[PDB]
Order: sequence, then C-alpha cells, then structure tokens
Amino acid sequence: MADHSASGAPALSTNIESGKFDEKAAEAAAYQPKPKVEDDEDEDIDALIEDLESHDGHDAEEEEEEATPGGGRVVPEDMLQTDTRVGLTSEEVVQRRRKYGLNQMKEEKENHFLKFLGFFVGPIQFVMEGAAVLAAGLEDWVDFGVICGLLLLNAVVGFVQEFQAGSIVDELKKTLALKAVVLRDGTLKEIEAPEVVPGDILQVEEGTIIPADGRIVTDDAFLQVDQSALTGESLAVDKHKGDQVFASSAVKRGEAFVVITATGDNTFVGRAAALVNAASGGSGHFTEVLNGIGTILLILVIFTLLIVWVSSFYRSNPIVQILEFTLAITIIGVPVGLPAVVTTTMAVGAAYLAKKKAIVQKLSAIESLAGVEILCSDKTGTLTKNKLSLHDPYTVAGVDPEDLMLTACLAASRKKKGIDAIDKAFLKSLKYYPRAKSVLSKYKVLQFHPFDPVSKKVVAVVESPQGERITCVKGAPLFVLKTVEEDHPIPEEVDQAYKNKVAEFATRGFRSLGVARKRGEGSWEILGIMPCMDPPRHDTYKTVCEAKTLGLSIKMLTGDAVGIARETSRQLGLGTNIYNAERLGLGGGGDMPGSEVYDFVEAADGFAEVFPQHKYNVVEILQQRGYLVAMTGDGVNDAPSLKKADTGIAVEGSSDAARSAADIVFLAPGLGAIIDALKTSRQIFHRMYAYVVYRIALSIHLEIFLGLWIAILNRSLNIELVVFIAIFADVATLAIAYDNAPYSQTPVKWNLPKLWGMSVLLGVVLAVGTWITVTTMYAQGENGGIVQNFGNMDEVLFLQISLTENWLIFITRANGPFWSSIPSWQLSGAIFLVDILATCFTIWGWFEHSDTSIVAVVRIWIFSFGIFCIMGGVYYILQDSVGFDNLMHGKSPKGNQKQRSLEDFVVSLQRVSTQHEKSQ
Amino acid sequence: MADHSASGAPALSTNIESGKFDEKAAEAAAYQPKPKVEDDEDEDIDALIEDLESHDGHDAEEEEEEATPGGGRVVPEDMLQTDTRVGLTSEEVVQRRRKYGLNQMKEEKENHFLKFLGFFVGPIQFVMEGAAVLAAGLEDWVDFGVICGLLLLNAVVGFVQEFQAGSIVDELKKTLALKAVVLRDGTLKEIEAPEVVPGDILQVEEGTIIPADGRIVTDDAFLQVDQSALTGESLAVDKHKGDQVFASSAVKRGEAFVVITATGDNTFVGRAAALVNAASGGSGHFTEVLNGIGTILLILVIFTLLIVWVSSFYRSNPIVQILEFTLAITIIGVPVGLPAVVTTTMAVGAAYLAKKKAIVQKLSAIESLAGVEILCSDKTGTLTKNKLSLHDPYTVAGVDPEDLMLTACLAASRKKKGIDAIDKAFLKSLKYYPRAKSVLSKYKVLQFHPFDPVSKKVVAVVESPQGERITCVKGAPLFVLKTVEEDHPIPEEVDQAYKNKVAEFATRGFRSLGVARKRGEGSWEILGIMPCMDPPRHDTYKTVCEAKTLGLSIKMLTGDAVGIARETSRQLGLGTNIYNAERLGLGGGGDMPGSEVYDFVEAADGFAEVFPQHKYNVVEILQQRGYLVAMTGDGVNDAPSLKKADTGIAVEGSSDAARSAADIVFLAPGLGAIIDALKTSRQIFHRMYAYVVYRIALSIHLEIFLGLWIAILNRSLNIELVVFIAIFADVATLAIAYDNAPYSQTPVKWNLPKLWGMSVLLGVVLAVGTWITVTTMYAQGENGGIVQNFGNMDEVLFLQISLTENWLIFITRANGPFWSSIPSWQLSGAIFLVDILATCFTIWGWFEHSDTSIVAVVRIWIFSFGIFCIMGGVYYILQDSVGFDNLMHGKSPKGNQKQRSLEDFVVSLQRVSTQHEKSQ
Repeated sequence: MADHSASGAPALSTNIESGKFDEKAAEAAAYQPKPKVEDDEDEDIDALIEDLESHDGHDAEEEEEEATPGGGRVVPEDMLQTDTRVGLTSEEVVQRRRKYGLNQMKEEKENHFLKFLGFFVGPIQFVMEGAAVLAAGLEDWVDFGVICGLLLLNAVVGFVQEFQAGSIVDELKKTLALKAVVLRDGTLKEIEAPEVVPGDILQVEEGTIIPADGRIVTDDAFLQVDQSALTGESLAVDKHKGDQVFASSAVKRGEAFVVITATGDNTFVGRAAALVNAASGGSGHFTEVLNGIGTILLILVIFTLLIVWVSSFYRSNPIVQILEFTLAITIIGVPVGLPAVVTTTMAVGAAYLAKKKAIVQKLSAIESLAGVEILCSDKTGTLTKNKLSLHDPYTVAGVDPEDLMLTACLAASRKKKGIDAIDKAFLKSLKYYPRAKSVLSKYKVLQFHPFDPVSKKVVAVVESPQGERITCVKGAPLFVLKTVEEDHPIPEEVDQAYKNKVAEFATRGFRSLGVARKRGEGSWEILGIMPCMDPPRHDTYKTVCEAKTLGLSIKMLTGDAVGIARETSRQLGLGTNIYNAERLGLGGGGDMPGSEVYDFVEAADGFAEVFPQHKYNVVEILQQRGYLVAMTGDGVNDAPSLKKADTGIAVEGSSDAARSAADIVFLAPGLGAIIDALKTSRQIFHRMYAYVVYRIALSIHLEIFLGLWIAILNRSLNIELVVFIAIFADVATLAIAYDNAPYSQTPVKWNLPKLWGMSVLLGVVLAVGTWITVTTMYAQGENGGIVQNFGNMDEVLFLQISLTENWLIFITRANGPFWSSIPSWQLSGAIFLVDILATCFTIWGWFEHSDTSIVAVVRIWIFSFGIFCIMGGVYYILQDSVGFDNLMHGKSPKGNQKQRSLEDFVVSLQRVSTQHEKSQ
Repeated sequence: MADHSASGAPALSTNIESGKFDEKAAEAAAYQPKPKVEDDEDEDIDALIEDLESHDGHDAEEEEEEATPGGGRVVPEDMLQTDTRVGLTSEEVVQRRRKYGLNQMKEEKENHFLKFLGFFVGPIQFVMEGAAVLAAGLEDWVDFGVICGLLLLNAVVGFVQEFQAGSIVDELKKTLALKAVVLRDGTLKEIEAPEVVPGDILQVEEGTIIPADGRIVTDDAFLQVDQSALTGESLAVDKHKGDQVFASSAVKRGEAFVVITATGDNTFVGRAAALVNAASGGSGHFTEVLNGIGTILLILVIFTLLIVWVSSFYRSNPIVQILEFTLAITIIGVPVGLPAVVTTTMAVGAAYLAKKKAIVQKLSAIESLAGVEILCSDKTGTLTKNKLSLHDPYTVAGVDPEDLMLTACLAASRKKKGIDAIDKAFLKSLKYYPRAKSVLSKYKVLQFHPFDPVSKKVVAVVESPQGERITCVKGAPLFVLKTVEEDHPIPEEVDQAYKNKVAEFATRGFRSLGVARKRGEGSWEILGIMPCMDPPRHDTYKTVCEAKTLGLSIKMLTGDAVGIARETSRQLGLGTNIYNAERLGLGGGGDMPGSEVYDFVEAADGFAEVFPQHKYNVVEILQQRGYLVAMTGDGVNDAPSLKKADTGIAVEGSSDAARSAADIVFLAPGLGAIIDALKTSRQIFHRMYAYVVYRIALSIHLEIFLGLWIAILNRSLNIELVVFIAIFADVATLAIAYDNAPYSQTPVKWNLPKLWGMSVLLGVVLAVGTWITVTTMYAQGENGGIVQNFGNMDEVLFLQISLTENWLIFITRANGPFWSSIPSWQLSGAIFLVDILATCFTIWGWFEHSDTSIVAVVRIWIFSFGIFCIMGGVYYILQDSVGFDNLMHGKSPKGNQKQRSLEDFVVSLQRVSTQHEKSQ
C-alpha cells in the first residue's frame, strides 16, 4: 500500500515528448554570430572564466553574474541571498544552447585537415594567378584567366564542403536524452538539460545531479547538496528557502522542486565548466588509418607527378610543361573533401540514430559501434516485452492457519526487485483469499542472510510487530522444495505435482522461484512459486537473425533460471530449438553449486543468475579473446567491467551514469534496435570504401595519363576541358553516400588493428583504374585518324575520361553488394547531367571536327560496362583452402564431442550438487 | 472380440482408386481462363478475401458466400443455420481445382528468369528491326528482313519453352494422396481433397482435419471441433445437426459422416487460406548455383564478344561489323531455355514419381531427394512383406490350472502394437486349448509399469472383474525367463528347451518376445514367446544392392531384437551374411543394459529397440557428420528429429502429419521403391550436366570463331546460314533429356556446398569445344582453294559447324555413362533431320561452287567421331594417389581392429548386463 501510492504519485511521463527537429532549423540559422555585445580578445575571455569562478564582484552593467558565488563560497546562507526568480524568453534558450549546449564542454579540433590541406591548396591557386599575371608578354592567351577560373571552381567546392557541417550542429539543439524532469504536460516530464530551458519546473531528488542552475521552490524537510565539484569542503550544504541548484550533487538528502534560472555558459556548474578548457591531444583509430592513407596519397601523388614532369624532356617539351603537369597531377590526385565528407556522414548518420528512439552522442563512437562484434543485452524490457514480471504464481489449495498466509505473501520474491504489476497480482491474490489487507506491501525486515551456495537460496529474517517468528526463502525450485514441510505434512502428491508444473512451465519459458518459510532456512514450508516468460517481438526476433548474418554475437543477461533462460534463448532465436547445456540457449548459471559455470557462462551467450565483482573478470577474460562489446549497465558491481569494455548502452528509462561510461542510449528499449544500429554502422563503412575506390581508382588513371602524353601521344591537357573533368569528377562524386541493404551479410570489421583502405580494395582501384587508364591509350590510340592533328583524339580523350570516371563512380555504390547500376538516385541524376555537359562540349563548338562521335562513342558504351562487371566479381568473393586445412577439421571431430560430453558430465553434476554431496 | 469388429467395420479400401491421368487432360485444356463472370483488378480481389473472412454480409447476386461465417463467428448454433445440402456437377470440380487445387496456397514465383532474360532478349530483336528500318538508303538488301526472320525463330522457341509447363499443371489435378475418405465403391474410400469433389461422402473422426467444407450428415453423440485456425477461442464447438466441417480441427471428439459442399477457393478454411498470400523471398540451393552460373555466362559472353568487336579494327572492318559481332556472339552465348528446360524436367520427373505408387509433392524437393545419402527405413511393411506379425508363437505342453491361460493370453504382447492377424492366431490358439472365449481380446488394464532398464521388460498390472491378481510381462527372452517360475516348477528341461528354440528361431530371423506373469514383475512364470521373420522381396533386395552402388546408406528401424535384426539385415543384403556385433547387420539396441548402444546404433544402419527424445539427438549427431537423410515418421517423440532432418517419407497408409514435415510419400509401401527414386533423381542431374556441357561447349566455339574472322580468315557471318545453325543448335538440343541406367553407379552429389557445373565439367566443355573451335580453323583453313573468294570455305564453315555441334550434343547423353552414340532416339532423329537441312543447304543453291563436298565432307566424319571418344574417356575417370596415402591405410590396420575388439568386449558385457552386475 502506502509504498506504491508514493511511487505512482512521484512518476510517469509516457512520451519523452514528440518535439520535432524544427526549433533547431530556426535556431541554427543565426548561431555562432550576431548579437552578444562584447567582442574582446579570446585571451580575456578565458581569463574572465578563471576570474569569475569564485572571485570578488566587479560591476559589468548587466543582469547575470550569480553563479560565481556558488564555487567561490558556500553559498548556503546566501543563495536565498542572491534570491531566486527567473525564467527564459524562448530567446535566451536559443542563445544559451549555442554557447552552453550540452552542459559539458566538448572539444572540437582539427588534426590538421583545415590547414595542411585546407588553405594550403588555396595558396597554390593564388600563386597560379601570380604566375599568370607575372608573364607580361607571354604568348599564352588567357591561361591566367582559365587557371583562375578553375581555382574558383575548386574553392566553390572548398567552401561548400566546409559549410554544411556547421549548420548541422545547430539542428542538434533541442533533443531529448536524460537528466532533467520538468513540468509541461499534465505531469512531470523528462527532457535534456540543453532543452531544459530556464522556466520549466525541475525536480531534484536523492542521488541526482543538478542538470542546471535551479532556484529551489520547496519540498522535503532538509535539502542537502555537495558543492565540492564547484567549491570546496565535501560537507553537504543545507539549502534554505528559495535555494539554488547549480549542478552540485544531491547527497541523497531530501527532494526538491525548482525552476531553472541559469541554463548555459552563464550556468553555475556551467560557468566553472563551459568556460575553462586548456586543450590536449587524442585521436580515434580509423582516423589514424585515414591520416595514414592521406600521407600515402600525399607522397605517392606528389611523386608520380614529378616523374611525369622530368621524364618528359624525352617527349620534347620544356621542363616547364612537365612542371605544370606534375603540379597539375597533384591537384587531381589530392583526394580532397575527406574531412568534409566523413564529417557530414558522421553528423547525418548520428541524426538518424537520434531520429530512431535510440539517442547516440559523440560521433567518435560510431566508428566503434560499427565494429561491434558482441552484444550483451538484458532480457526483461530490452529483449522481451515482458518486464521481469511473473504472472503465473501458483499455490496449492489452502489451510488458512495464520502464518500460512504470511509465508505465501512474503516469499513471493522473484529475481529483479523494483516493483511492477507482477506484485499487484499477489496483492489481489491475497484478497481473493480471506479479505484482510496489506500482507503484500509490508513487513518489518532488518536482517538478510545473503544467498549462500550450499542451500542455494536467499532468505530474510523478518519480525511482525506482535508475532511469533518468520523467515521467508527464495531460490531455485528443486533445492528449496527439497526442504519444505509446511502446515500439513509434505505429501507425496503435493510434491510430485509441484515439480511437474514447474517443469511444464520452464520447458517453454517460465522463470520458477521457490518460496518456503522457516526462521533460519533449515525448516521447510513451501508456499508456492512465481514463474514467467515473454513475447519477443517485431525487430528483436529478426534483429537477432541479422546479428548472426552480420557475425555479431548477442549475449543475454537475465534473472531467470538456466532452464527457462535456454527456453527464452530458443524462443527468440539466439539458441534455436536445440536444447543444449553446452552454452547456446542453456548457457550457464552464475551459481554456487554451479560455480564451474564460468566455463558455461562463456558459453557464447546465455548467462542466468550471476553476481558482482565477476563482471570485472568476465570482461577481462572476454577481451582476452578480442571480443568487443556493447553492454548494458546496472549496478556498482558491474562498473569495473563497464569501464573495461568499450561500448555502453543505457536504457532511456534508466540511469544517466551508465549513459556516461557508454557511447549511446536505448530509448526504444528494444533489442532489435541495436541490430539496426549495427546495420547502419556497417553501411557507413562500405559506402566510405566505395567512395574512396572511385576517387582514387579514377584519379590514378589521370595521374599517369598525364605522364603518357608527357612521353608520347600528341594532344595536350589544358585548363578548359581539363577543369571540366576536374569539376564533375573530383567534386560531389567522391562525396556521395548510401546505405547498403545486404551489408548486414558481412562480418564485423577489425578497427584499431585492421589497415585502412584494405589491400583488396587497393587492388579493386588499381584493377578498375588500370583498365580505363589503358583503355584510354587504345580508346583511339589505335582507332584511325587521317591528318595527325588532334581533332578526334581530343574530342574523345576528354569525352571518354568524363564518361569512364562516371563508370568508376558507379563501381563505388555499396562496397558490400556486388553488381548494381542506376542506384544512388542523386548520383545517377548527376551522371546524366554530367554526361550532358560532355555532349554539348563535343556537339557545338566542335561540331565540325567530330569523327569519333559515330563509332568511337558506341565503343564507349560497350566498354562503359566492363567496369560494372569487374566490380560485380570483386563484390561476390570466395576463399580457397588447400584440401588439407578442412581435413584437420575432420579431426576436430571428437575431443570436440569429447569436450562437450565432459562439460555435460560435470555440467550434469551441477544439476543436483547437494544430492551428490550427500551421496558422497 | 467387440474391439476388432468395430475396427473392421470402420475401415478397408484396397485400391486407392485406379483413376487415370485423363480427367486432367480434359480439365487442363480450359484452365486459368474462360468463364468466371468477374474480371476486377487484382487489387480488389485480395481486399475481397480479407473482407470476406469474417465480415458482415453484402449481396453479390450469386449462390455461395457461406464459409465466411465460419471464421467470423462461432458458427456453432448457425451452421444448421446456413443449412447443409450441396453437391458438385463434375463441372464445379474442374473449376474449383483450377482455383483451389491442393487446399493450401503455394506460391509460384520467378526469381527473374521471365523478365531479366525473358523479354529482355525480345527487345533486342525489336530494336534490331528498328535499326533495319532506320537505315533508309542502306546498301544492305533485306538484312532487316533476315534479322526479323531469325528473331521470330528465337521467339517461336521463346513461347514453346514457356507453354508446356502451364498445361502440365492442369494434368496434376485429380491425383490420390491423403486426407479425405469418401463413399464411392462398396466401401468408404480415401482420396485427395482436390479430387474430393463436392458430393462424395467423407468421414471425419477424432484428431482428423477437415479436408474441405463438409455439411455434416450425422454420427457419434457429440461432435467437437476447434475453429481457432479460422476464428477465435480454442473452445471446441458443438456442431449440432446438419453441421459443417470447414477445415477446423476435430478435437478427438466424436465421429461424423458428411458430404462435401465447398471444395475450392470458395472453401471455408480454403477461403481464409486460398485468398490471402502477401509474398516473401526464399530460394533453393541448386537454383543458387544455377543463377550463379547464369551470371558467369552473362558477363563471360557479353565480354568475350565485346573483344571480338573492338579487336577487329585490325581485321580492317568498321567497328559496326564488330559491333553486330559482339551482340551476335551475345545471342548465341546466352544459354537460354534453362528455366523452361529444368521446369519441364521437374514437372515431368515429378509425374513419373507420382505415376509409381510413390506420391511426391513440390518440385523443390526433388533436388534434395536426388542427393539422398542415407535412407532410414522401418522394417515391417516397408522393407519386409510381413507386417510386424509373429506367426510362430509357442508354448509348452499344458496345465490348464486357471491363471495358466491368463498369463499365456495376456503376455503375448509383441513389439509394435496396433492389431493384425498375428493376434488372431492367438485368439484361435486359445480356442484350440479349452473352448471358452475372449481371453485374447479383453482385460481391464489401468496401470503400466514403464519398461525399466535393469529387469529389461515391460509389464502391466491388470485386474479382472472378480479375480485374484495378475501382472503380464514382456521383453527380451534371456532376462525374462531368468526369473520365470510358473505353475509347475521351472524344470531344467523346460528351460534349456525354451532357449534353444528361441535361438534356432532368431539365427535366421525370428523376433523373440518373453512372456511370464507375476503382479509386480519380481515373480516368475514363463508362458511362451512369439517370434517373427519376413520375406524381403522383388525390388527391396535389388534396390538395396543399388543403394550401395549409389553410395546411399540405408538404415533399418525395427521393433525386433538385435539378434533377429542382424538376421533380417543379413537376409535382405544390408548386412551380408557376416554376423557382426560391430554395426553392420547386428548394430545396436536402444536398450538399457545396452545404453552404450548409442555407439552401436550409429553402427551405420541397424537399430533395434530404441526410445523417444533420442531421435532428436540421433539426427543432430548424424547431421554433425554431414549425413543427409530420408526418414520415416512415427510418433510425437520423433517429431524433433523429423524437423531437424531434411526429407520425410510417409507411408500412404500412414499419417498425413508426417507427409507434411517430409517431401514425399510411399504408396508402394516398399523399400525398393526409394532406391528407384534415388535412381531417377541421379538421372535428372547428370542429364542436366550433359545438356549444359553440349550447349556451353559448342556455343563457346562460335563465341571466338566469330572473333577469329574478326581478325582474319575472309568469309563472314550472316543472317541466313547463321540463323540456321542458331535454330538447329540453340533450340531443342540444349533441351533434350534421358535417364541414365548406370548412373546408380555414382556416389551422391553434394548440393548446398558443391559448385554447379563442376570444374571437371567446365574442363569437359572447354576440351570438346577447344577441339572443334580449332578444328574449324584447320578444317579447311589449310585445306586448299584456287581463287581466294570463299566458295569452299563458307560451304563448309557452316556445314561443319552444323555437323560438329551435332557431335557435341551427343557427348551430352548420360553424364554418368561413357561412350554411347545413336541414343536419345528423338535426339538422333533430330540429328538426321538437321543434317538434311545442311545437305540441301549445300546441294542446290550452292550446287555450282562445291569443292569441299568430296574430300572435305569425309574429313568431317573422320573427326566427327573424336568428340565421342573424348567424352568416353571423361566419363570413365580414375583417381591417382601418391603411394604414401594408401600406406597410412596400412597403419589404420589395428586400432581399427583394436577398436572393433574393444567395442565387442563391452558389446560383450551388454549381452548379459544383469549376470555381470550380480557377479560384481
């Protein structure tokens, strides 16, 4: 009774809040710049922060500056001093967000990108113009202009690439994560601190952290808070009237109602935070691989080009031409737009994540997530629709003799704890019985005998006010009932019957609990049992299937018995229908008379009934085999394992702490959701690969094509048509992105260790490239011309290049899928349009010199295809092993079986540890 | 007595019904189209189904629409409402069949075939004409016409290939499988639901499923049915008078007589079925291999051809000629007719299956069946002509003291159960004795002590009305009689004698049973024993031999003792005459004091006396060694193993459930039948291979032959003669099919894993091809001509091609057999006719330019042979191992022997578990 009523009152807020990606659009289109009437040197800004936090109080001629007193002095007595009252004006929120945002300061830095590549290229184009204007009397008519023209195009791209990511961040404001309950609807609601604009009513309780500077309104008796983080002395502060909740810690003392006054840089624990962040160095893995490649491209290009220059005096051209050939080759080569391209994908990709009841923060975590190999997920609420709620309690006939009801009511324990509707069933159940009351919600409990391995069961010695004595027991069915006595003697029937039912229940699920009652635990008095099961669902059942197809290993952690656990595992699809005892479905039991379960635990999934300080070792041990992991928080006992791991997945309706030591959040408290996530991540990588291959492969051909002519051929490379290819080939194309549907059909990629653009990929580019590169020389380099002066060679040398690259860019679609054309709609649209430029470029202007347009053009198409087919093969891959490797496998047979049998043997002893012991 | 009389009455229908493949011919020649006065959009049709099933009742102006009330509401009370009466008019059956057919909706889909190949080719021919008519002023006289002409021919083939399969399905109506008993003959008869046309009297009993909407006539007291499948609530329905049997489940409550009213799409559980089937994706293995190859041909051809085009500017021909060379090469290459060819074989092949008292459904199961490696078949009724009927019961002298007759009568158990004539023998036997009565059929049995391993025997405590007490025992001879006491003391003689006889019986078969009688089982009183044996037969004894020659492993599951089992095994041929104890013949005994038999079971065949929940593991374990399987249903306990397996073979006179979790049925309840099946399956594959080799091999030569000329030679390729070869070579030929007699001499093929057109086969085509390809260049490319203008080169270049390909197509006969000409009669007929075209094509028209006709023609014959010989060698294959591989084998000797001995040792203990125990 009086327990819950108090639980119900203080909670409930069904819809996080269906509040669109709008407010962001409006806000972001005025962010970074504009108002803020103070534009001092950045230097003074930092100093101001370190001078504000604490320090005495000078006049600023502005409303504000009360947050400083928070981390400079107690602020106990004076807090009521400062005084309270304040709300926003919708306006303040838009600005505060832009400067404070996510009440923790994050550093955004460039590992160089912007400078070493950024405007290092920009200068080249500038000196190009310089050279252009330097040549007074030069016989080159408008070359200076052309280069200037091209350089402009390159830039256009420059700015474009850099612009979208900025606006993207503005649109991230106003989301819904955790830490901050406010009053909006008809009930208190939860919302993000950043969104938690000043004004909305927040509610701080025990153990919670202040999402923002809040002016206390009232509540519980005493309100204690730890201001250490800000000031000093770990001594809790007694906030008196119209108090103030900066961001300190609520030392589980009292509860408070409040209004958010400060919510940004102007924040209390947002002032001692958001305005003081000296620097440091630290990079991500893949970023390392990327940087590494950038270099291997940096030198590779800048060298091959140099060659195309000095090895051309043989071609009979002044080193000058060769010079502007190497430099020219440099420009094309320079795979630019990488920072912008992966930042856009990161930002956008993270939006969709956020868009699907799965809130993910820090784009630096996507990398890892994409490489997830194992997913350890809790059952109730995540995997199963049924919280850990046993609806099938069951007790035999009756007796009604006093303590009879006591035992039945108390020892209806369970697994988890926290309440549900499961207990209510018990409440009403009692009612069914006599008519009395409470029994359910109640009792005076002081001592708890920790569940010891031998007897296999927990118990608690409780004493009613005026009563005899009672001790309620819970634990495994078998062992518990082995004791049992109960009012009337333990008849055979009663026994047999009890078992059978539990068995019946647990062979298709059901999570059996054994309840008796004695005083110490020795005594025997079986009351009943309360099993459970749970309809999996929509995307979990399929998501699991996807997991296997993706290689990803999913482990379930539940508070159900191994028997049932295996049943659930089998039900979902984890473990098919095959009853194990080896690991799959069955697994192990972090049990005492099952200890040896640490071998069963690591049964590659199923884990049922485990303890603390072992999480630690389990992660260590699992990692020792290079098993990555996506875990789900819980208690302090799992903290070490959490930190050890790499990915932390916290439930939206869970704890924030966990969401910190992690890299994402579950709103859609569904399991199927994660498999989807893994899917996207995998999509992100392939696409990146396909994107790189196209760029590099296609670009490499131009590298030596330039070289070729450098030595032979005849025609030339010149601003005009060259600049064209450059614009249509090195721009958007290398850009493009799309999700690959099959991609969930590829094992997880190794990060840290695994080398960037894979060797095979390197092969893919060289292959496709080497074709078109050569296919250029013989495109017409055989063909047939009548006068020798390039009036056919050029018209195609350019038309072909433009067309091929087109081709390559379509061998860049999904890196996982093999053999797909006309995809990427936007990409295709570009192809046609791009092709159009080419046609016009050849039609009128050159309408009188076309010869290659009749049977040279067709040849393009006939070969504009081989590129697609080449990829189709690459994409489909099959490994070959020399018939001796598989043979060894022929041997693995037995010892494998033997091992299994052995495991089973002992695993057999563990089914009845006590009997065995007794027998011995 | 009163037991059987009631069994006899309710059964018997000797001939499934000798009803020909006629009615099908007539029906199918009007199916899909015609009447049905409503041709709405397919959209409305689906919606109509989901709107019918349940939903309120609008007017349609037609007789019908009563089936909807079945799955929309109880329909208990109202069922008598709707009312009953209705029969067909022969007409209705023909139509209902066409729309309903096999009261389960099957999806027929094309994985592309029809479109990506179908009319993708059709367009090419159309644009060919377009190009033809586009060239106004072209100097090519009638080329447009020629191509149009050819394209027509290609089509003719197009339609032809697609037409036969459609009509084939019409001819499948009217067959005899299971589920549906009707009154036609002088007794109730069984027939297929689809054939079960409205009108015929059906009889539904307990546990049966309603084959069709039936208007109940009457029968048993209460008739309960579960309408869940349709409506809701698992609560059985009490069908009152003139009831209705839609398709619900008969909850083993009552028996009913009825008349089938609705039998099609208009069906009750045919309405909630046959009109609602949203889609999905799922393909077969080999289909995967096929599709895979299609691609490898798709690209291969479309590429080599492209080459034959652009590498021909060297030949001195405008890219145009080379263009229509690549495209031309494309057409020939494109191994078309694959969908039609394998669909025809599938359909037809499945007809013959159905034609031979072996009913097989779903052409997607043939693939697997063909690859059957192991066949686990039950003895009685399948392998042996003798049902499990022991005719040699035998008891000693007499006593006549009361309970003496009791024991003898009751404990005459057996193995199986269900009745036979075996029991009748016992009935009459008793008669022989005094003259009394029943004893046989009777007794009051309530309790059954499950046969426990120690004592090795089952027993049942029965109590007559007014009598002392009695407990009948059955089980292994040895152990049972070890107890025995009986009226008069257990004399030595009596004992010794008893044994000897059983031994005598069981060393040439005989399935001994031990019968006593006590109360608990301790007591001893031997009554007698009832062995058995069984004449194998015609095709079983030979079929078994075929199995071995085919590699297929056959396992027998019987209810006879190991001793006898091995005898039967030896008798049949499974296990020769060599008494084992290792596995072959003897095998194992799913016995208690034989437990270790799980190693003997997997003795590679023989299994005698096994239990439930082990089927599960046995299949799992067997599969763990890549052992495929064709199994035979039975009980619920074998269900898991059945689902695990891949092929289910159910007896025609058996259960339907099994026939579901399977892929075929045994009408001819013979074992020999399966071996025949395996034979056909194997025939189907080879033929396919031979068919592919011919097509591909022969086609590849034309691929580069085109290329050759592209570079050199002189003559040309042109519509006329080219179109001819195309018509006679790419049509029927690639088509043809035949059964290979030896083919039962080849081990089973690996499906899923094994690669399609085998590498060796790839070699076979390339070999044969490479010959004729080259043999063309030197056919006359050496020969001797006087003027240089092709008047000899052409006349033969075409005549040869036509002749060779002829040759190749005969290297396509049975892929298993090696060295066979003039086979395939139809094929040969074609050869001659085809050859004729060639002769005329050369004779008159070209009568004045022939030079090659004298000694060029003979040369054809001399080499028109080497192709046959080449195959003959390929077909005969011998493996070579380096003399060290066999040596290891020299070592296997011992350890093999040692292992056997060891097995035997323990296997020796198992012959007398109890003695041993006692001694210990």
